[PDB]
This record gives sequence, structure tokens and C-alpha cells, in this order.
Amino acid sequence: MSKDLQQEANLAKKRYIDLCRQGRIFDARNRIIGGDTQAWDFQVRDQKIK
Amino acid sequence: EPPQHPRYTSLFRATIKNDMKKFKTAMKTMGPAKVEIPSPKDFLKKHSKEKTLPPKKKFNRCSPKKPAVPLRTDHPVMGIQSG
Amino acid sequence: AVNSAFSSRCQELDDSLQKLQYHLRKTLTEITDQEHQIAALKQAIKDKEA
Amino acid sequence: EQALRNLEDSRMSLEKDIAVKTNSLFIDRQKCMTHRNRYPSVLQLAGYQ
Amino acid sequence: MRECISIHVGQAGVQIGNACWELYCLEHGIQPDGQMPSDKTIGGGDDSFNTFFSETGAGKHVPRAVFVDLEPTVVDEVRTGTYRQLFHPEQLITGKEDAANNYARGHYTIGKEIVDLVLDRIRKLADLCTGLQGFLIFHSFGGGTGSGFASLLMERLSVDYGKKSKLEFAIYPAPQVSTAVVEPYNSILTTHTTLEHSDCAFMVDNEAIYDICRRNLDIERPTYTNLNRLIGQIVSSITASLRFDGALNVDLTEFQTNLVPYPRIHFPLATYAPVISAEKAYHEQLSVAEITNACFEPANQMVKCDPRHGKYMACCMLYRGDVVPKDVNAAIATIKTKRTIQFVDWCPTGFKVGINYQPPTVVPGGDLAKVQRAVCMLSNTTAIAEAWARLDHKFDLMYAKRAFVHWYVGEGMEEGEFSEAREDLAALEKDYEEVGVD
Amino acid sequence: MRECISIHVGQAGVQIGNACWELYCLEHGIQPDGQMPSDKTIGGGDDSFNTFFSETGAGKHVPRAVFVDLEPTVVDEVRTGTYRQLFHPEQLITGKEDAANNYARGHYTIGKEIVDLVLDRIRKLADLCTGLQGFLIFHSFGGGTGSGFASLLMERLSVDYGKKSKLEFAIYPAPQVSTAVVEPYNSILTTHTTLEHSDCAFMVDNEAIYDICRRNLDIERPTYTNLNRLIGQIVSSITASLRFDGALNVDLTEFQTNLVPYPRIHFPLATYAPVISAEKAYHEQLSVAEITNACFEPANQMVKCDPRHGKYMACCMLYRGDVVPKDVNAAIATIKTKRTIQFVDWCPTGFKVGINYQPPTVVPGGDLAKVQRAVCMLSNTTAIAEAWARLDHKFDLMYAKRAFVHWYVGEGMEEGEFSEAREDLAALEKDYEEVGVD
Ligand SMILES: Nc1nc2c(ncn2[C@@H]2O[C@H](COP(=O)(O)OP(=O)(O)OP(=O)(O)O)[C@@H](O)[C@H]2O)c(=O)[nH]1
Ligand SMILES: Nc1nc2c(ncn2[C@@H]2O[C@H](COP(=O)(O)OP(=O)(O)OP(=O)(O)O)[C@@H](O)[C@H]2O)c(=O)[nH]1
Repeated sequence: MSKDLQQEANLAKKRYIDLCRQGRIFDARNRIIGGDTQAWDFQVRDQKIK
Repeated sequence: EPPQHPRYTSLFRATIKNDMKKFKTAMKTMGPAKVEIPSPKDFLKKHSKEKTLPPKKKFNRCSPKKPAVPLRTDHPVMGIQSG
Repeated sequence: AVNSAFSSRCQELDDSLQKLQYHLRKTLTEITDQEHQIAALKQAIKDKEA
Repeated sequence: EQALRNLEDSRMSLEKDIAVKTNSLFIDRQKCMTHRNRYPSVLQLAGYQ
Repeated sequence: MRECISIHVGQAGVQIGNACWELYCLEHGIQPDGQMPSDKTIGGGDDSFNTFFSETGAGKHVPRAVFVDLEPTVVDEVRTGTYRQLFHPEQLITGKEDAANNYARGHYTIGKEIVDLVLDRIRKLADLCTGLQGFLIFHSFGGGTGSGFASLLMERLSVDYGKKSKLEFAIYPAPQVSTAVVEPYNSILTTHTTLEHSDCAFMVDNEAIYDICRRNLDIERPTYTNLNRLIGQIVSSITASLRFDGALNVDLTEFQTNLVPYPRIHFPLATYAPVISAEKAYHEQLSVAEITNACFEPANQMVKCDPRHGKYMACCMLYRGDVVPKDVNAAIATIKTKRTIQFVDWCPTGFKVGINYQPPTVVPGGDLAKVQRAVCMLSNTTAIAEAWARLDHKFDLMYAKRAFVHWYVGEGMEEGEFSEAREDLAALEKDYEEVGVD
Repeated sequence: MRECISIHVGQAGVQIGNACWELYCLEHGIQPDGQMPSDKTIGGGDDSFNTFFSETGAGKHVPRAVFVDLEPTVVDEVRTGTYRQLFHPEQLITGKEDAANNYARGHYTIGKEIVDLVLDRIRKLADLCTGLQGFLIFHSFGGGTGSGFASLLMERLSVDYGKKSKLEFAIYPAPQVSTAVVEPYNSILTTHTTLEHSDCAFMVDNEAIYDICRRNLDIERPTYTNLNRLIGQIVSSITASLRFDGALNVDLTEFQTNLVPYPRIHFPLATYAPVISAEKAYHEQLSVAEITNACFEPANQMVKCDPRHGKYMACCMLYRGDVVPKDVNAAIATIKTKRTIQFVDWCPTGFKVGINYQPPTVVPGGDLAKVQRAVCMLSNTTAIAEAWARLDHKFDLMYAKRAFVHWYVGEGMEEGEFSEAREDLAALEKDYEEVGVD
């Protein structure tokens, strides 16, 4: 029966990327311009000093 | 009288007989019977003993089956209309 | 959201393991070199006694 | 030789950490989601409406 | 299914593949050991790796590529690298004798006894594959071993396998920089051989690659790793359609059908728009419009050709990341209505859009940007003939004074095949203006 | 019931046999003492050993194999070995005079007074046996004591017992390697004597056995222990049908009825597919497909013959391990679809598949692979005539200048018998051509 549960688990993955995709729908709303991009450069500018 | 069966040359005579002898660089390698000491006689002749060999050829390469791309600005048939 | 958080934590833990083994192998190599050097050092001491 | 001894102390700390972390990963990677699969479905949670 | 095989020839062609497969292991989270963590992704080899790796029951992701060289120097060191356990030892086909930049020596002297070995690899890789859309040929025109050996094998894989695609990628010779003066010899030798057999040959020139680095990436001091990263990013971008999905999914078959207008000429130009230093995109914004302006900005191309000196035929754009059709169709509508971009009148539309939702991810210890909206701009224009025009006047002099011929006639070649290529080349240019001429 | 008899002639034919029961005792767990643990497997001699060993009420597994030798050197050292307590003293037939590589010396001078004694072993083994399907003859064409002695005894066992099979196994003469120049003499003598009596003669060659070793087994310096291990594995696989069962069970009679097309020619080729190093098997995968491709790869055969130089008649597959009909029948169907594989049009089907569930086990102190799916490739083709045509051009050279004849005419022969063998051979290739000609 566990195989029926894993195909339930991957469906639980599908709904969540749908939860994610609506997040990415609102991410695109934010990604008019985003902010985690700012966070990324901090490490990039950090290592550049190194 | 049994005729000797014509020795079938499934290559062999052609290849394997000549293949044994061909991959052989012998009569050469450990050393000669002696070094033929070059008596002071001569050397090459005014820049002789060269490798230059200008050949003459035009040999065709394989076939580009790939046919001509254009029709050199020509026409197919269009515009056939009937009232 | 519970399931998502669990998955993220597990991934971080795996990364930590990777770093650990990375350190271990070079520790191994370094100690081997150190031992060989100290043996050469005793030999040099006797040679100097000569 | 002192530095050498310090090196073995470092490595022994390392392997103890290895064992601890391996145990933790086994536990959480095994028990949780395997039991979590039993989570019911939305319609029967709606009561077979 | 949707899988292919990559090939790496020429001593240059193997370090580039290394970085590509180095890049490829990151997006799949491949540990250098060869296995996934306790996470359930291993099986009958059918997952995101099935199109790229072969992670069979042993759990080891086997890359679907064969690395071929003739000098053991580089291949032994990578055999002592970090992922050498991943790489199959005899897929790293090594050699003991070089081609000495000689196309023919790499085509006649040693290639005969080695191709049978690699052909065994091909068929033993052919049998395990299922869909096998085509091949990835990584090489170089100025191939120290790339020129001669690739030419023979691509002939051999063509004759037995003529029903699938063959994708060619080589560094275009630098227009004014030459690390070899015999490089023109084999380069035109390679081109004329491949024209009737190569399916899609894609080029690149390193000078403008360096020029980009200190233009926008602000790196006045880059490295091959950086160069390999961006070409590795380039091939990663075109292969993301195989990896992930998007609004629509497109394949090399569509690429082939829609990009090449007519036979022979199959030499478009790739380009990646969001090439910027991280700190520059830090306080600025990137969107579809400006990257479209940037991707069509003439100095952003890696090939020394002015598009205003030529005319456009085809353009393929591949948006990887988060996009919406609304701005995409509007922006290109502005682009289609742009005056300076001189498309040939023969094509009403020439635009092949590819959409992939997955954002391009960074590489640890990298240098690139932080991209949400990425596009690889593949395009074909008439401004390319100048390069071959640059090539011929170089060759016509040096051939007329027949330099280095003693080398090639010494090892058994002769002038006729050299003669053939020039009108074969002259055929190439004379085709280029007539397609330009409406 | 299901049993057979083993015969070992030639001083080099005994160490190879020695390994067999060294191998055989492992998969049965036979202790070198000669007894199992206290667990109840003893009786009148009826269990997995009953087909091979004779563990009577005394409880000692007695191998059903007579080792005949003409020099007490190697037979006594193994008589001082590890399993000598298992072995019957005078079943280990020792000898006091050599044949000096002379066929007729072992066939006339000394074989007379020895064959009567060894025949006593055969009948005293025959009487205790019940079904005794056939005989296992291990020898060598360059048999210093194999060639001459076997020829006489095989004649004698043929005339008294013509109602049962006799299976012959000899190292084929090394094609381009000759450790003895008289070898073409006695070899052609053996062949013409055996053509009208031998049931099924199977050949192997040492060179290709080593060639495999440093190709995929990755051993640049193996030993006889490995070489004997490989062939001992081969005979173990063919005897697994006697030992264990499978999806279907086959017998040497089926092998005989279906392999030999017509009288005379009974000389197929055997091969083992899963030949790989332990580590290579570790991070790779085994399945029916690739081993089917590997087993039909031309360089995996142990005989210096190009299959594309000839054409196929029969192919027998002995799948030992876990396989299903589905992939097996699908894979062979694709093999039938292959065009390079050239079976003779006389046989639409020539496929004899054998399935055995038991996985091939490893040997302690061994170097073999990890086998879950094995197959033994018994196959006969027309590309075999090269071997004899290699012998005759050698032989016709010496015979015209009649070297070493003073040795042979010295101890009592003439040239007529040497004459017969040449047209006896000349029949073979003229038979080979006609069967080769469709
Ligand atoms: N794409 C790419 N090209 C390179 C790289 N390094 C050098 N090159 C250039 O590409 C050419 C490679 O051709 P070759 O030099 O003949 O290399 P090869 O045929 O593999 O073998 P060699 O003769 O030993 O060098 C060189 O002439 C360089 O100018 C690199 O890392 N990547
Ligand atoms: N069958 C077999 N042959 C071997 C082995 N090792 C080497 N050989 C070769 O096989 C040949 C064995 O035949 P012979 O030399 O005639 O041996 P013999 O007939 O038992 O008696 P001798 O003439 O005394 O050696 C040798 O010449 C070797 O070249 C082995 O382990 N088994």
C-alpha cells in the first residue's frame, strides 16, 4: 500500500508547487523588482573582497 | 587419383601470409655485422638528397548530396484564379 | 507548510555531513605526512650524532 | 610530536560528530514522513460531502 | 525518452565539458561521490538524470558523455580530479600521440586505430539509450587535436546514424589573433568537410567574451573557469528545456526546422542577455524590455560582426525563469517594429520563443549575475560572411606562397583538397549575398 | 540418473582440471577433508554431489574424474596438495615415460600398456554409475601427453561404447605463438583421427584469455590460477544444468541435436559475457541488454576470428542467474533485427536459450566479477576455417622440407598417414566453403 502513499506524496508535492506557483504569481508581482537579489550580492560582494 | 583441393584463399595467401611478413622490421635491429666505415670519398651533391615533391592533382572529395539552396530569384506557379 | 519546513531542514543537515567528510580526508593525509617527517627527523638526529 | 597528538584529538572529535549526525539523520529521515503519509484526504475531511 | 549524448574532442574541448558537467552536477545536487543523499531519487535510472546521467541500480549518476583526447596530460589530471569517480575510466578515451595541429595527421595517421574503440563506446551507449535525440559535439576549429579527429568520427557517426541530430559547438578562430598560422589550413579543412554533414554548427569567439568581462561583469582579470562558466551556462540554458518545463516546451528538432532557412548554412549566433556583475544588478532592475534591448545590442554579441552590416533571417529566444506572455509579446512587437533591426523581407516572422519557469541558479564560488529572467538569443544574419571573407584573403596569400606544405606533403597529403575548399568556401560566400539579395 | 565422467590427459590438462573441483567443492561447500558438517547430507551418495561426486556410506565425496598423466612430477605434487585425500590414488593415473610431444610415441610406444589400466577405471566407474549421459574429455591439441594418449583411448572408448556422448575440450593451438614447432604435426594427426569419432570438440585459446584480463578484468599480470579459474567457470556454467534447475532444463543431448548442423563439423565457440573487474561491476550495472550486446561483440570471443569474415549457424545462450523471458525474448528479437549479425539464411532461428536461477558464485581467493545475470555463448560460425588454414600453410612448409621426420620415421611411422591428414583437412575447408556458400 506504501506505493499508493508515495503517489499520494508526489501529489502532495504537486499541490505545493501550485501553492508555490501562486506564490510565484505574487513573486512576479514583487519581481517587478525583487529583494532577495539584494541579499545574494552581499555574499558575492563579500567574497570579492576576499 | 585424388586431386588436391584448390587451396581456398579466404584471404590468407593475400593477407595473412603477407600480414605476417609485413609487420616485420627485422634484418635491422640488434646491430649490423659491422659498421661500414665511411671512407673519405664524398657527400651529397650541392644540396642533393632532398624530400621536395610538388604534385599535380584535382581529386574530387565526397559528394555533398545537399542540393542548391535557392532558385536564384525565380518563380514557382501562383495566382491561378477563376472568376 | 510543516512538510516543507521538514524537507528544508533535512537538506541543510546533509550539507553539514558533506563538509564533515571533506575535512576528515585531508586530516588523514596531513597526519600521514607528519609521521613520515618525524621518522626522518629521528634519522637525522642519529646522522648528526655520528 | 605535540602537534601530532593535537591532530589525533581533532580527528576523534570529528568522528564522534559523524556518528551523532548520522544517527539524527536516520531518525528524522525515516520515522516522520513515513507516518505522515497516513494524512487523510480533503473530501473525507469534508466528511464525504 | 528525451536524452542525448555529449562528445568532447580537442584538448580544449575537454576542460570546457568538465565545467559544463561541473555545472550540471550542481543543479541536480550531485555530490562528488556519485550518489544522492538518503532522499528517494535513485531507481531504474529514470529521473532528472535520465536525460543527462545514468544513475543505475548502483546509484551512481553516470554522465552521458565520452571525452576523447590524444594527449594523456590533461586527461590524467582530471582522472585525478574531484569527480573522476563519477566519470567512467574508458569513456575518458585517452591517447598517447598528438596531431601537431595537423588536421590530416589527426585524420589519417592515428584516427583509424582509435575510432573503432570510441565507436564501441557509441554503440554501447546507443543501446542503453531510448530516445537519443542527437549528439553534443564540443570541438574547435583551430583544433590541435579537435580538427582532424572530429572530422573522421563525425563522418563515421553520420554514415551509420543519419536519422538523428548532430549539434556542433566550436570556438571560432579569433579574427585578428592567431595562436597558430597553420590554424587557417585545418580551419577551412574542417569547414568544407562539415558543411554537407554537420546538422547545426554553433560558434563563439573568446575576444568579445573577454570584452564582456571587463565591460559589465567588471572583471578585468577573468579566467578560463569564467569563460567555461558562461559557455557552460550557455549550454545549460539551451538544455533547461530538457531538464525542466515551462509555458511551452521546445526541442532541437524545432530549433533545427525553424532556424536553418535553407541547406548548408546552419550557423546561427547564440547570446545570453543577463550578463552583469552582481553589484551592478544590486541597485538596478532587470526586466524583459531592457534585456531584449541588451540582447539585441550589437556589442553584446561574442562574434565580431556588426548586424547593421548584415541582415537578419532567424532569431531564437529562450526565456528561462519567471515571465508572462503579456510583456513578452508587447516588447517583441516593439522589437519587430524597430527600424535598425533589418530583417530580410522574405520572413514575415522569425521569432521562436522558449519559456521555462525554472530560474537560472548560481554556481558556488561563481562570478555571474542573479537572474530571474534569462534569455539565450540564437540568431542567424548575413553579417557573418565578413569572417570567411577575412579568412579567404589570409588563406589565398599563404597558399599561393605555399607555406608549411612540406609538412603536409611530408606526411602524405597534397594540394588538391586544399584547392577544393577554396571554391567550396567561395561557394559559401557567393551563397551569402544572394540570400542577402532580395 | 544424471551423471557423467571426467577425463584429464596432457600434463597441462591436470592443473586446469584440478581447479575445477577446487571450484566445484566451494559451491557445494565441500570441506577439503572430504565431508560436510554434522548436518544430515550423507547416505548412499544421492544429493547434489551424486551427479559429480560419490559420497557413499563412508561419507567421502569421490570425484568422478580420472586424471591420466605420463610423468609423475605434476601428478605427485597435487597428490601432496590439499584435496589429495579426496582423490583416489590410482584414479590419479601416473606415468613413467613421456611422449616427448610425439603423437605416435604416446599413441604406440607406451599407450598400449597404460590404456588397459585406465579402462579398468572407466568400467569400474561405469558399473557404479546409473545414467552416465556422457564423458568429459579435457586435453590439448599441442598435447605433449594429451595428443597421443587421448587419441588411442578415445578410439577405444568409442568402439566399446558408441551409445553415449563424449565431450571434448582442448586448448586450440596458439595462432601466431608456437612453444613447439612439432605442434602442427601432432595437431593435424589428432584432428583427422578425431573427426570421425569425436562427438563435440570445443576449443579455447590462451592469448585472448589474457587479452580479456587486461582489457576489462584490468589485470596486466594474471596467472594460470586465473586462466584455469576462467575456463573452470566456463565448464561450471555448462554443468549447472546438471547441478541446479531453471525455468527450462537442457541436456548435452539437446546441445548435440541442436548445435551440430551436419556430421563431421561439431566445433562451436564458447564465451562468457559478465567478464569484468570487481570494482567495475561495483559502480556499474548488469542487465540482459548490454551483456547481450557484449556477448556478441567480436573482440569478446576467445578465438582469433572475425565474425564479419564469416556467417553464423548456431548460438546457444546459457543464462545462469535471474532473468525473465520478457527482456530476454525482446533483446534477442532486437538481435534478430540487427543487420551486421549475419546468420546463414538456412536457419531462420538458431537460438538455444538456457535459464538457470542459481547466481554464479565467487571463489575465495579469486578475482572474478559479481554476477547476478550470466550467459554462456556457445556458437558455431563459418569464420572458423581461418584457424585450420593457418595450420596447413605452416604444415605444408615443413612437410615439403620434411623437418623432424627422422624423429618420427625413427620410431616407426611412414609418410602416408601424414599424407592422409592433409586431404582429410582439405575436405574440411571444402566442406566449410560449401556450407559457407548458400
Ligand atoms: N574552447 C576552448 N578553446 C581553447 C581553450 N584553451 C585554448 N583554446 C584554443 O583552442 C585551440 C585548441 O586546439 P588545440 O590547441 O589543437 O587543442 P587539441 O587539438 O585538443 O590538442 P593540442 O594540440 O595538444 O593542443 C587552441 O589553439 C587555443 O587557441 C579552452 O579551454 N577552451
Ligand atoms: N591444457 C593446458 N595447456 C597449457 C597450460 N599451460 C601452458 N599450456 C600449453 O599447453 C601445452 C600442453 O601440452 P604438452 O606440453 O604436450 O603437455 P603433456 O602432453 O601433458 O606432456 P609434456 O610433453 O610432457 O609437456 C604446453 O605446450 C603449453 O604451451 C595449462 O595449464 N593447461
